[PDB]
Amino acid sequence: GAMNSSNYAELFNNDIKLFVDDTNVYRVTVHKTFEGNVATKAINGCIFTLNPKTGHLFLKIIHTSVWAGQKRLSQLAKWKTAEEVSALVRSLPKEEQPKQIIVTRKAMLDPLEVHMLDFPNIAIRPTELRLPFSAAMSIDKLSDVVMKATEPQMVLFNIYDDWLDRISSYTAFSRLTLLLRALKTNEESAKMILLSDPTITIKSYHLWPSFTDEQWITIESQMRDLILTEYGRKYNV
Amino acid sequence: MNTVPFTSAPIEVTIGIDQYSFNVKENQPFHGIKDIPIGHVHVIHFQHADNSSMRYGYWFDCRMGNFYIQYDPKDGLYKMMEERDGAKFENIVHNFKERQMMVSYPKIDEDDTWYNLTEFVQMDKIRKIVRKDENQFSYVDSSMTTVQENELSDPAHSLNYTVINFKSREAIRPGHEMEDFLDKSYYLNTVMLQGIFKNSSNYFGELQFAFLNAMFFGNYGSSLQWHAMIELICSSATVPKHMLDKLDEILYYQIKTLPEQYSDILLNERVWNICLYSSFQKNSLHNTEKIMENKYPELL
Ligand SMILES: COC(=O)CCn1ccc(=O)[nH]c1=O
Ligand SMILES: COC(=O)CCn1ccc(=O)[nH]c1=O
Ligand SMILES: COC(=O)CCn1ccc(=O)[nH]c1=O
Repeated sequence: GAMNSSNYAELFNNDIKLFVDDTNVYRVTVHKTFEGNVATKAINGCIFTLNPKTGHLFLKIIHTSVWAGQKRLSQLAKWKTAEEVSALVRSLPKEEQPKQIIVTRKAMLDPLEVHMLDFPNIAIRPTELRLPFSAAMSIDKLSDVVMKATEPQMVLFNIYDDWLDRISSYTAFSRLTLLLRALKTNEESAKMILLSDPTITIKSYHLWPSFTDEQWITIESQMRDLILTEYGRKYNV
Repeated sequence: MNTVPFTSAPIEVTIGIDQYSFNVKENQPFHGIKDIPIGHVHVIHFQHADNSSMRYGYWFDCRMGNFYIQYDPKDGLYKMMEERDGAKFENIVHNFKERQMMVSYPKIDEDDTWYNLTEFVQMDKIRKIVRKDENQFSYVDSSMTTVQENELSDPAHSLNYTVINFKSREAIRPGHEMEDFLDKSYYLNTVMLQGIFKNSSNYFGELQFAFLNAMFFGNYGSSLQWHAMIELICSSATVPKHMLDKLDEILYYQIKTLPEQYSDILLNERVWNICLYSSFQKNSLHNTEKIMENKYPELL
């Protein structure tokens, strides 16, 4: 069934599993035409697929050519997502394949279920948590690879870096989800927090600043601090 | 005009014959139903006065044999049996007919309701849905489950309706997932009509039989099947024109006949709103949409 705060530990047990977020698959800019009408121009997208135990993120890049000549793109995007997830699962051996796929938006349930009919033993589940995987394109190296793609492409990066050398998956998912959640509420502030210190380097090979344990505690506090404020600034509290 | 003689009426019971019904008192001198129109299937059904639980009944066709109803006190129900002595049958019927111990199938001459509800229903197909091969008639009741229901528990007492499942490999061609799920024309025309039912008359016959079992017995699995067969047509972009026009007629008379007080349980809001207002065929069912809007506007 649905995944919520009560079964918030199942994510880190030993059933190989991935989450699927489709919020960045079909992306457009809206603009005026010469005649004064409105049109859309698609830009590259990605499906944010995340192993929340290991942090592996399969950023299947959706090149704008996939929309060419198609109608009802917002509907197609959900079926394109399900097709690509199904293809991903099929490329793996059975033992390497996951046991559950959790979709972040309920509208993905039917497309994925239909694409996964060949896999009756893989549970397709919704969730009630408000998960911040739409903010994945606020991560500079992820946005860069999506925007540079000239063809369909798979960009698989472990979003936990080497964080699992020092902390548990539960904590790693908590750090990642708070980092992502902050970026969604106020991207500029969140990014300032993360880079305000020039001596801490997002190493070339990692998506996150090489913080020490103590520095991560400060960063996390600053991010929870941002989310708090924006909540007030939004509601005036 | 044929006859179903009754050996007696030892327990108080409401007896239905097709869309008609009448109350028989305990040990009343009731000995059957006469003037039954030849050419159609019929259903004779029962609701005991003391136990409104379990409506039950028998589908039959008087062209296929001489049938009588005898209360069995051990099993506690009105059974239908076949008389194999044609001389006994004529003698027993004539006897009861001369003493005026039978009710007359009370059809109005203008009234084509029963024909319209059973146009495509044949006994031979009923007997494949209700498997009891030693009888020429078929027993159904409120509690019998369908083969599809049993997959999600007595197989001999099941309704063997054709399994329809929109999220199944039968319904969805590999590589056409989105196309086949959002437009079920393949599943309707190739899998069901060409492959399984062979023609639209057999499809409509099962649809009509499912509705009648839902209406007369409150059989939940039958109601599921009726709605699934409607939804499969309405969710197909490509349906033969004669099929759409015939479905409109079929549903019109089903909706006309439904008791106004049973519409809350026999009609599925989602299916009907989808079929009438959202589906490919939302503009193809003019007669059904008009009677639904004037009779059950609350549902919509
Ligand atoms: C479906 O696979 C996954 O969710 C991640 C599997 N995995 C584990 C360890 C590793 O080094 N690389 C990798 O790809
Ligand atoms: C204090 O941080 C946490 O408790 C992480 C959990 N979390 C965070 C952000 C979010 O959108 N969803 C979520 O489940
Ligand atoms: C009046 O006698 C009986 O009713 C005997 C029982 N019975 C009833 C009807 C019939 O066709 N054959 C038969 O044997």
